This record gives sequence, structure tokens and C-alpha cells, in this order.
Amino acid sequence: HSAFAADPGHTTYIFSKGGGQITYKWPPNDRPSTRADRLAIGFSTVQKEAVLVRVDSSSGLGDYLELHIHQGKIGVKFNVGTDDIAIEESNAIINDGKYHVVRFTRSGGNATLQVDSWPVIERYPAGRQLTIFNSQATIIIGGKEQGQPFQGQLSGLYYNGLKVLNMAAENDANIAIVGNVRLVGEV
Amino acid sequence: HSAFAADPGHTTYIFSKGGGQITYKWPPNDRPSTRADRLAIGFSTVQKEAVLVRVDSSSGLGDYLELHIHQGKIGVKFNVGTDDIAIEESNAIINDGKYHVVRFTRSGGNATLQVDSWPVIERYPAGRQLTIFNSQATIIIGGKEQGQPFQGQLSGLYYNGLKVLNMAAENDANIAIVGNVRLVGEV
Amino acid sequence: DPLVTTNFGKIRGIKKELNNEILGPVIQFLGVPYAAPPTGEHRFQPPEPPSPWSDIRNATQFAPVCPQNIIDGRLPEVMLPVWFTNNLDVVSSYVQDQSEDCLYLNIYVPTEDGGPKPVMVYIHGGSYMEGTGNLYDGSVLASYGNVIVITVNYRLGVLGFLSTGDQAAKGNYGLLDLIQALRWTSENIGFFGGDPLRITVFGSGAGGSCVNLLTLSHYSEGLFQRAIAQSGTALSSWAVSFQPAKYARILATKVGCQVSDTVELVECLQKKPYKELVDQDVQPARYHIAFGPVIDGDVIPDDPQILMEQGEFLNYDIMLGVNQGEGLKFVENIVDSDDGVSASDFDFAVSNFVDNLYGYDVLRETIKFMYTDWADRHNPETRRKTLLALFTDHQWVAPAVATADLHSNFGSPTYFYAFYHHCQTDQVPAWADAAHGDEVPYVLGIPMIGPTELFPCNFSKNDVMLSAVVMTYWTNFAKTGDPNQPVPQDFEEVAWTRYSQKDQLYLHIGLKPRVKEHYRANKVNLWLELVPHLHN
Amino acid sequence: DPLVTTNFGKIRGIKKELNNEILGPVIQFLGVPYAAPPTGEHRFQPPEPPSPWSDIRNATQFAPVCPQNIIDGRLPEVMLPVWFTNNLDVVSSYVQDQSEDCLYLNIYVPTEDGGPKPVMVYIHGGSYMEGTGNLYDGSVLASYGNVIVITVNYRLGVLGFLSTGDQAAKGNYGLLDLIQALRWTSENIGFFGGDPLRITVFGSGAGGSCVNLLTLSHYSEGLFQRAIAQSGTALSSWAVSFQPAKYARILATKVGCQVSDTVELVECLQKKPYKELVDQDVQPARYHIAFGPVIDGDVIPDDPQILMEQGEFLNYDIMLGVNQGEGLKFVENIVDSDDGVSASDFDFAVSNFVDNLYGYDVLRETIKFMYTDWADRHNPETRRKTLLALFTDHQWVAPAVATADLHSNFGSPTYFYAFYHHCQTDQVPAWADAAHGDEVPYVLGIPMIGPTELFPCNFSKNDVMLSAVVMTYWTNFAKTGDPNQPVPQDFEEVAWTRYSQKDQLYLHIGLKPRVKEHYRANKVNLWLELVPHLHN
Ligand SMILES: *[C@@H]1O[C@H](CO)[C@@H](O[C@@H]2O[C@H](CO)[C@@H](O)[C@H](O)[C@H]2NC(C)=O)[C@H](O)[C@H]1NC(C)=O
Ligand SMILES: *[C@@H]1O[C@H](CO)[C@@H](O[C@@H]2O[C@H](CO)[C@@H](O)[C@H](O)[C@H]2NC(C)=O)[C@H](O)[C@H]1NC(C)=O
Ligand SMILES: *[C@@H]1O[C@H](CO)[C@@H](O[C@@H]2O[C@H](CO)[C@@H](O)[C@H](O)[C@H]2NC(C)=O)[C@H](O)[C@H]1NC(C)=O
Ligand SMILES: *[C@@H]1O[C@H](CO)[C@@H](O)[C@H](O)[C@H]1NC(C)=O
Ligand SMILES: [Ca+2]
Ligand SMILES: [Ca+2]
Repeated sequence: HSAFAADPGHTTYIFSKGGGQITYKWPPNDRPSTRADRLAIGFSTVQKEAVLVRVDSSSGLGDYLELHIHQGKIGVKFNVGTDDIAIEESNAIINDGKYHVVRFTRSGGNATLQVDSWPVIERYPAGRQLTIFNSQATIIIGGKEQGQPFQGQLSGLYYNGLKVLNMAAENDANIAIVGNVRLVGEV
Repeated sequence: HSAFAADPGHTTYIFSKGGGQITYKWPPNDRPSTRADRLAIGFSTVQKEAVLVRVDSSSGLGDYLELHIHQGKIGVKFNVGTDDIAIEESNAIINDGKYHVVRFTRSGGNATLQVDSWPVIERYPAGRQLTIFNSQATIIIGGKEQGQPFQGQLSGLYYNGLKVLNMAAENDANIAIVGNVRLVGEV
Repeated sequence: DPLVTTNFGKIRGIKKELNNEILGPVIQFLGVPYAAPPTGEHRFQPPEPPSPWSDIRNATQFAPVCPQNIIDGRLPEVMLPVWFTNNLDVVSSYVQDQSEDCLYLNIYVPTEDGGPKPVMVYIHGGSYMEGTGNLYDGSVLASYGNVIVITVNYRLGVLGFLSTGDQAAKGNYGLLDLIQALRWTSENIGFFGGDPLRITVFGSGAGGSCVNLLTLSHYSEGLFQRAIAQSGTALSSWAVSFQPAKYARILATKVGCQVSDTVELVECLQKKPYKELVDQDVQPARYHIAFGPVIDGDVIPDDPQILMEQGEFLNYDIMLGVNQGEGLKFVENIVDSDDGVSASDFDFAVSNFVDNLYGYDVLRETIKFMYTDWADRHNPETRRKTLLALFTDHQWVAPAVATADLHSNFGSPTYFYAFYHHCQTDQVPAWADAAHGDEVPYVLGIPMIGPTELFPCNFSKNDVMLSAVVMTYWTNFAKTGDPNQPVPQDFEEVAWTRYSQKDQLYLHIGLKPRVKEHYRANKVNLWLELVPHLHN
Repeated sequence: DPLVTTNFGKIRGIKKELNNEILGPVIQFLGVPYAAPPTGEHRFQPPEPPSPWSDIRNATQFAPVCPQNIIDGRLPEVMLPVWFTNNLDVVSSYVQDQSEDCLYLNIYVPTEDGGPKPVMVYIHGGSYMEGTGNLYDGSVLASYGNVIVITVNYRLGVLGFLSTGDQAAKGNYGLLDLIQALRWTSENIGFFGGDPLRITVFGSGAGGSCVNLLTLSHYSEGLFQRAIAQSGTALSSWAVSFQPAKYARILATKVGCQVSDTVELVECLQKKPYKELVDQDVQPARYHIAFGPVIDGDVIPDDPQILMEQGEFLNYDIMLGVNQGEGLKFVENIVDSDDGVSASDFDFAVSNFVDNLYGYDVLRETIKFMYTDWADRHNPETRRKTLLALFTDHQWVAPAVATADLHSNFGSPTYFYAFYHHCQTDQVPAWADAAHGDEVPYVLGIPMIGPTELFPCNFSKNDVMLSAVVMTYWTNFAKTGDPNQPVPQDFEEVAWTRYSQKDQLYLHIGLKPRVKEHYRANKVNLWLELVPHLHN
């Protein structure tokens, strides 16, 4: 009973100094390919630069999805075959320390980014593009291996039906927590 | 001590009814190829149609030389690669029962036929032809296997230095006489 | 009496015990309607869900098959499985009863003495013109492997594949039928004890083609999870119809229609008695198909070669393979009681072949050169071998490899086999290797019973073992997407390694099973890498 | 004191005993002039007969060799025998003494303890630019086989082959020198006990080329009766010069001539000191020759390919063959201490090769495809093998086959061998098969003596046996035109069968000598039948 439109949070992981990383990994025999992707992540931070999540394809494939902060503006950058595609919320800033929910959406070449209730950014292509994200290997929450570890909090991370962080707080066999990451509970 | 230029006669062979055949055969390891050929044959006949001599190439090769009588006129037909070439003495007739010496000469594409002292027939080509008669296998005097056996006398047959009939009268290892052929001697 | 309740009503099966006292009997539900009859106004339209019934429905006999004509028709002997061509008398009997209302599937459910079982759905196909799922008894496979086996009937030939390249008739009806069948299965197989998240689709020949085609389609998203294509791909010359409009027109003409507007064309055919449509003879190019799957920008969004090349397909577990002497029928009639082929007929064969497949001399020369044994090029037995190999390599081996290369390249678990054993009949020359369709009885576990009317071969003792090996591999794949996991082979170091472009490991399947690399690497690369460089 | 009287005067030889006490010594006549000095007015002219002398002439020392430059020259290492390139310090010593007056031959006469012996005339040749007959000691061959062996010196390079494609300089002087040498031999070797009706001409490398070219010439009519060409044909890219005028011009230019009229061009060169001509560096296209035999419609009436194709050549007993790894030097320096070749260097090699030989990509792709082992295409050892084979197949194997095919087709007794053993030196990589020029020491019976300065290999026991086998075949051929007749091999069923286009039987010459059929027929036919169809 999850919904992409419903708030993705409330499994509140703190990513403090020294960096942290939570990683979900699909079994090599069941890495999904998708024509459409829906990411929703609830977070809070003050950082100027960080990489929150990145979905990477198997080896020898260039398909990936990267959600990151750059100059306090949240944005996405992905590749499904052709070339890198970029979309970013520049109208404003999100590193003000309060809770936000950034949604990203992909339909083949089509893409979507919204920060809360702000104006949905739309990125349409002037020509048909490839439509499939081939065999997804890992979800890498943290951005440590990218040399821009994220610092702050994440209450939830929904990815194509998956409640990634909730699954981590359930010690799910696929989740691997590594680094400065605490599962701040309640009360 | 033999010459093309000499009368080739005087080893006289009688080719009587029922047909006859004298055959010279070169060893498979020494079949000659020649850029020029010199044939001289002394004969007498009354026949309207016969094949006197035929030189044939090895197997799988179409090179040959045929001396024959057709409609009482002596003629030659040969092939050295390109196509059949024909030359004949039509100015007159030679099957009147008396002794004649026909000479045939080949120089690549060039050819020559003379019947006694009559006008040398010349057969020049209006373009370069193949010049070589490739590995000569047998000389077949008689024309039996061609279904036109010769009937009359042959006093001598010169071929490229070879006195073929004389070699037959010397029981040469390579001569094979078969059929109605007698070596009428002297006195 | 065995009864199941489905979203449409209650159905009663029938029990069946096998001619083998080691296998527990099965309950089979025969003639289960998975869709409303595609008749009248629904002709040349996608299939609709079946109507429900307030009744106990008897599913104890096969329903009539989809209209076809296997006697006075053309019968593409090269496309068809050898076992089918060789006794169409026994085949005819399965198809004596036909109806346009023919959208039925058959379920084979095992018998215990805990947990939803895998479902193996079999898609048949000779040339898209003929056949039934009913020809394939899923009993032994279901009983031996403890999986549910379904065999499906979908629209065939004209009724299943007519297309104008327009919206008048969009085509692919038979493919949509298979989707619908898989829908019904996904949402109704639980009631039989099946597992909707572990459905494996499988087929041989044009059945394989269907399997592959379905994996390129965004319609089969979430309906099945693994696929086995046997001697069949989506990249062979007879996989899809590239000129459907042309043949719709010719068919329309042949039955007296106004071929003017395409709407008036379909409207005309919409109304004719199906027999008129079926009894018509529309001959396509030599190694091509007239009525078959079509690139419609929907079910099949584009040329399979392009889609596959670009990775525009989802992740599935894939198993595919080829037989040693698939192209028996290409050569059979050109042989000469001495079991050989003249250097004369060879040149013809190859020249004609390249003509039909490629057109309007360096290629013709190159192929003649490549398929000549320059050691004894006068051996007329060798000449038939390499001639047969040319057709097998072109129509089957190279497309399978290309398919395996492209699925594995894009992350899909891939397993590749080469089938190198068969049961020889008196119906086939003794010099013949595994022909087209010869894997089937093993997969269906026919040796476990011994000769049937359909497969009348005298299965040896080794045939039974092989079948058990094959069936274990297939059912292991169905269970886990790995032909090795659960049931093991009792094949020590003989583990079916996963295929990838690096070593291209494949399983040599025969009386001396082994795992080799780069199957027929020389010819495959000829056709896949070198032959393209000789085009314009 | 051995003396012989020739049509030109009396000559005194010298005795020579071999480093083997099984072989009877020989008398060798060294530096016998077979023609007048080709100097001054006779430069770029056919040779004239030698002047007579009223004197006892000393023929006990080699005369100076024909002018050449093997140090600071180019040195086409691909064309040259490996034994030659690997120690040109020892080679240089043979060539330290040069003169334009250099038309001398050397006679090796056996010693008895009845009947005119066969004469084997050896034509040397690396690239037509360098060498001497002096490098080849005919002693052992003459003593072991009881045949007279002559080794000849003919004009080389510019002096031997300058041509303007005109009557100014008509070319082929070095070939006419060989004709003249064979004239002298035919009318003077009886005095030494030689048989003018049993002369066998033989040669390796460009020597083989000369042998073959001579058999297409009507000048060699009645001068010799058999021929052995070893790793050498008239059909390879470097057998004849097809653009002589171009290079005469470049040469003229380089030494300061008025390249205007061709008559004033030759006049200019006529007069220059030969060193000026020799020290000049005129580089032709990669695998081609600048100064060599020329089609002059006289000595060489037309393109050897055409003549051979049309059977425009007389009957000879022919023996010819190739070595297993002729093309050593094509790959040697591209290898990488790991004894392998990168897939990178490969593409280059094959691309560059095809560019040079064929020009301005379907052929380039076909060749790369044909010479790739699609089983482990990553094996860098295999990559060097097939790369080596590519050059060997193209420059040697295919032409030799074509030549055997055509001679035999037109009735000439033909014997074909493939040489598959050698004596490995430290100068050659250990993975190397028999390279170009490696049959020579065997034929010269060098193992019978053991290492010499020239061939310093440590000949095993088997090397001596092989040599004796080879020498028996060669001299048997010289004696009868059949490598089998007289001296038998003591090779039971091992009889060198006559080569014909039917089975194309050839003698594998190794430690395990056998006769086989269709040597490398796949690759040969690739180059002979199929590559033609890829031209415009
Ligand atoms: C299903 O098939 C059965 C078997 O032929 C049919 O039922 C028969 O007809 C009636 C219905 O119960 C009974 O009087 C008979 O005893 C039944 N036969 C037996 C022994 O099974 C019927 O045609 C089908 N079921 C229905 C009623 O739709
Ligand atoms: C296939 O089965 C036949 C039987 O139909 C086998 O023949 C056996 O021997 C003779 C010859 O036909 C028959 O009279 C027997 O009845 C058969 N034995 C049985 C009961 O199987 C035949 O050997 C088999 N074909 C082969 C050789 O594969
Ligand atoms: C040939 O060379 C010989 C080798 O020396 C020369 O012979 C010397 O001179 C005469 C030859 O007639 C002999 O009587 C001497 O005994 C030789 N000298 C010695 C002791 O070696 C000779 O000059 C050359 N031949 C000729 C005569 O031209
Ligand atoms: C090979 O020859 C050398 C001399 O050049 C010799 O010293 C060496 O020992 C030989 N190798 C053997 C033992 O075969
Ligand atoms: Ca993609
Ligand atoms: Ca000829």
C-alpha cells in the first residue's frame, strides 16, 4: 500500500561528519530494467554540495541515475543509452536545513523534478530517445564513493515501489549500512 | 641427318582395305611442346575422304594437329589453345593415285601448306595467337579411330626431326603397327 | 472430482495417469477459455476477457482448434518441425475439429501426497499458419518436475495476423491472444496452485519466435519472468512479416474484395466465412512469411534487430538453443540415394539461397568459398553436410547467438545450449543429425512413456535419461531461473554455466554432455560480423 | 694437376677434400669466365662470349663479385634469406672484392675410382640487388650425388636490370647473363664430363624466380631440361619490375643526368663509375622491386601470369616448394618478448599489407576475418602464427601452388614439396618454423660437414640424414626428372608422387617425411580463387 505521491518518510537516517553510505543491492539474477522510474526522497541538509542517491547499472553498462545537490540546488542527471540528461531546480534553494521531498520521474526520454509543491520542472526531448534503464545493480545512498558525501537526514527513499530506508531499518538481507549513519528511532 | 626440305619418302607402307594404323607414342615423361612444327608426308591414294596423320596432346588438353583428305583435297586443321584453325589446298586435287609430298608448317598462329611445288598456301592471323603446341602425346598414322581410315601408300613421314615410318621399319620400341598395314620392302 | 473456482466460474478437470509407474498422475483442465470468442465484430480485434458462468464448467476435452489448412495448403516444410511433417496423418487428427471460437488453453497440474508451483506456458508454432497447443502433452513435464504446464491456442494465419500497416487492421492479434492468455494465467493460476511471480514462457520453432517477440513487447511487462526459446528467434527471415499490406491486398483480391480503401478491405474480410480466408493460398518469398507478427509500433514497437541492438527490452531469465542439423528439410530432397550432393546442385542451392535472402556476386562467392571443404571438395557426402550447415547456421545458429549476445550484454541471465542427440526414425535418413523440432519429445518427456502416436520413435534407455536431464534443466530454470539449482543431476563438473559475450559458454546436450565455448565460432562470426561488411 | 681444355683455352682446377671421410674429394674450377666483361660499351648490353687464350689458365680462386652494396644499402630483410640477414658479417667477406668485370662461374666436379654426369646449375638471388654463387659450396652436392654443380655470377641491380621500357635500355641483362652462362655450359661442360642433355637449373628465393622466368623464355630453349625453384616464383609481387622506366628516371636524376631523352639517360649512366650507381638508394613500393626482371616482349614476352595461364611455355621437369614459416622477418620485430602480437598491431599489419598489395575495405575485412582464429581470438601467440601465415601464404605458398597447377596442367612433370624442418640457431626466435632460405644448407649438404662460418648451426644427427634425403631427391631429379629413380631412400611407401591439379600431392619434408594432398588448400584457394572476385 505504498504510493509514489504519498510522503516517502518517517527510518530517519542521520548522515553526519566523516560521511555515511547505505546501499541496496539486487541479486545479479534479478537486476531490474525499467521503462519508467519514480524516485521520491525526503531529506534535510544545509550543505552546498552533496550526492544523495545514485542508481547504477551492471558492469559494462553506462545506465545510471544520480540525485545530487550542487550550489544548494537539487538536481538529477541520468543516462539510459544515448547521453547524459540533466534536470535541476534552479528557481530556488533547498539546503536551508528544513525537511523537503524531492520527486524525480522518468519516462524514457521524458523527465520530471519537483521540490515540494514548487513548479514541476519538465525536461522533454525534441526527438525520441532510448526508453529503458538496463539491469539496475545497486542503489547507493550517501554519495561517499563519489567524493561528495551527504550530511543531514533522510526520513524515506521510495524507488519504483521500494521503500529503501524502511527496508534498511528492517535489517533486510540486501541492505548494507556503512559509515557515519545512525537509525535515529523515536522518543 | 634428316631435313624438312628433303622428300620424306623411300619404309613404304600399304594401307589396304579394312583399315590400318601406325602409332608413335612419346613417354609420359618426355612429351614435347613446340613453338613450331614441321610435317612432311609422302603418300599416294585415290580416296575421296581420309585422315592420314593426327598428333594429339595429353589428356585434358585440346591441342592437336590433323592432316586429312576431304573431297580429294589435302588439308590441315589444328588447335594450340585459342580455337581450331584450318588450311587446305583447294586450287587442285591430290587423290589421283600418284606420289605426292604434302608439307605443313606451323609458327605459333602462322601456318603453311604445300602439295608438291604448287603455290604455298599461307594462313596468317590478323592478330596474335597462342604459339605453343602443348605436350605432344601420340602420332596416329592411319585415321582409323576417326572413322575415316586411309587407303594407299606412305613412303615417309617427317615430324619435327622424326622420321616416323623409318622408325617403324626399325621396330623402334615406341612404334605400334596395328591393322591392314604391310611394310613393302624392295625387290 | 477435481474442481477449481476461477474469477469467471467453476471448472471441473479430469485425472490422468501416465504409462510410467514412477510418475504421480496429474489433473488436466482441457479447453479452458481464457478469452471471449474473437468472432464477428471482434475478428481482427484484440481479445476480450472471457464471459463468466454461474455453473460447474466441464473442462475435460480439448476445444476446437483455430482454423487452419494443413493438407491442400502449401506447408512450408523447411519451417515446420520434422516430427510434424513426417506424420501429418496423426497431426491432422488433432486438428479435425476447428472453429473461429478457438481461444482456449490447457492446464496440467501435478498431484501431491506445499507452496505455489512454477508455471510453464508453452507457445507452439510452425509457421504461424497452423498447429495447436493440444499437440503437446504437458502431463509428464508437470508430473516429473512438479510445475504447472499450460498449453495455449491463439489465432493463426490470416485471422491471427492480417495487417494493412494501418489502423484498419493493425495485426498481431495472435500475439495479443498470448498476452491475454498470460493475463488470465497470472490472475487465475493461483487457484490451481500456480505461482504468478514464477511464470516461464517457452516454445520451439515459431513458438520460440513468439517467446522472443513477447520479450520485446511492453505488453508482457509483469506477466512472465523467464523465457525459453528453442530453435526460434525474432531475428530470422521468417520471424516477422515486413510486407503485410501487400499480402492483405492479395488475399482480399483472391476472395473478391474491393482492395481500394484499407477500411473497406478489412470490412470485406471481416464478414467472410473463415474457410474462404483459410483455404486461400498466398505464397510469400522463399524463406519469408506472409501472415505473421508485424512491426506495429505497439506490441512490436520496431524491428526486433534494432530493439535488441539498443537494449530496448526488459530483464528476463533467458534460455535458448539450437539443434545440430536443424535444416534437414532444406537438403533432404536434393540428396541422391548415395547420401550425397553434386557440386552442381550445391552451386544452385547456395546461389538460389543467397538470391532469396540477399538479392542482386561477391557474397555468393564468399559463401560458396566458406562452405566448401577444400581438402576433398569432391566428397559429395561432405557437400550435403556443409550445405545443410549453411541453412542451419543462417536460419538458426547465427540469430540465436546474436540473441544470446544481446540479452546477456544487457544484463539478462542467459543460458545457451546446442542439442546433439535424437531418436532416429525410419521417417528420417540415417545420416541426419538432430533436425528441427527434435528436442521436443525430450522436453515433453515422451521417452518416459515410450512411443506415442505422435512421436512413434523407439526411445532407447538413453533417451529416457536424456529427457530426465533436459526436463531437470528446464524445470530448474522455471523454478529459479538457473537450470542448475534445486533438483541436481544424478553431471559432476557438468554445470550449465551462464552465457556471456566473453567466453560464450554453452551446454553441449547429448549422450556425452559437455560445456564448450563459442559454438561454431567461425561461421557465426562470418554471418554476424563479416557478411554485413559485404552489403550496400 | 687437373687440366681441362675448353673452346676458349685450357684451365687448371684445384682439388678439395671435405670435412667428412665418407665423401670422395672434388675438383673445383673457380672463376671460370663464361662471357666477356660487360664493361664500357657493353654495359647495359647483352653479354658476349668470352675471349679465348693461348695459355694454361688458373681457375683456383673466386673472381670478384658483381658490384653491390649490402651494408649502408636498404637491405629488404623480408625478401632475403634469413641465414643471410642474420650474419652479413660473414656474408660481407664473400663480397669484399667487387668488379664490373664479374661474369664468372664455378664448377664442382666429382672424383671416381663412366658416362657424362648431370649438371646442376645454381642461380642465387636475394632481391636481385645482391649476392654471389660463391656463397654456395657445391662440393658436397657434387660429391654425394655424382653430379657436376655450377654456381653462377650474373649482373645485379642497376647494371643487371636497368630498363627504360624502350630500346635505349631494354633490361633483363642479368637474365641474358644466365642464358649465356647456360650456353657456355651446354657447349663446354662435356670437357669436364658433364651431360649437356641433362642440365638442371635450380635456385632459392629470387633464384627460384630466375629459374621460373627462364622457363617462360624462348631463349632457354634446348639449354636446360629440368628446373627446381625453391621458395621462388615468377608470380610474386617482387618477381618482376613493372615500372622500370620510373626508377631509371629516379636513378638518373639522383646521379645528375639529363632525364630528357631515354637515349641520353642511358648514355649518361653508361659512362658513370659503377659505384655511383650502386651506392644510390632507390626505394620501390613496400613489397615490390625497382631493378629486376622486366617484361620486354623478348626474353620475357609478357606478364608471367598471362603466359603461364595460356600455357605459353615449353615442357620441363619441374620441382618447386615452400617452407613452413617463410615469412619470419615480416613478424619478427613486431613480436613482444612474450612471443605474441597485439590485436592492435595485427589490424595494422593486415591493413598495411593489403594497402600495399591491393590499394584503395571488403578485402581488408575478409582477410582479417580469414586470418583470425575464432576460438581464442585473444591468444596473442596464435595472432603471430596466423599473421606469419598470411605473408607466407601470399608471397610464397599461393604463387607456388598456382605455378605447380599451371605447369602440371600443361603436361610438365611436376613435384611439389613443403619443407617443415630446420636447424634452429640462437639468431632466430625459438618459436620460429623453417624460415625463408632454411632449406638451403640441407640441399647444399652442409650438415655432412657440420657448422661452417656461413651456416654455423649445430646440425644434429637428423640434419645429416635429412640432407642426405633431400640431396638424394634433388640429384635423382637431376638424373632422371624423377626424385625417386636411381638412388633409393635407405622411405618404403614414402615415394614422392607426381603433383597434379586433381589431388595436388606434395611431399612433406620433415623428420617424419610423408606425402599428403592439397597443401593449405583453404588459404591457397582464398588467395587464388576468392580474392580475385573482390577486385575492380
Ligand atoms: C458436465 O458433464 C456432465 C457429464 O457428462 C454432464 O452431466 C450429466 O448430465 C446430468 C447433469 O448432472 C446428469 O443427469 C448426468 O448424470 C450427468 N452425467 C454424469 C454421470 O456425470 C453435464 O452435461 C455437464 N454439467 C452440467 C450440468 O453443465
Ligand atoms: C521398434 O519397435 C519394433 C516393434 O514394433 C521393434 O521390433 C521388434 O522386433 C520385431 C521386428 O519388428 C517385432 O516383431 C517385435 O514385436 C518387436 N519387439 C518389440 C515388442 O518391441 C523394433 O526393433 C524397433 N525399431 C528399432 C530397431 O528401433
Ligand atoms: C698460375 O698461377 C701459378 C701459381 O703460382 C703461377 O705459377 C708460378 O709461375 C710458373 C707458372 O708457369 C711456375 O713455373 C712457378 O713455379 C709458379 N710459382 C710458384 C713457385 O708458385 C703462374 O704464374 C700462373 N700461370 C701462368 C704461367 O700464367
Ligand atoms: C653449439 O656450437 C657451439 C660453437 O659455436 C658450441 O660451443 C656449443 O657447445 C654447441 N652446442 C651444443 C653442445 O650443441
Ligand atoms: Ca538503457
Ligand atoms: Ca597450347
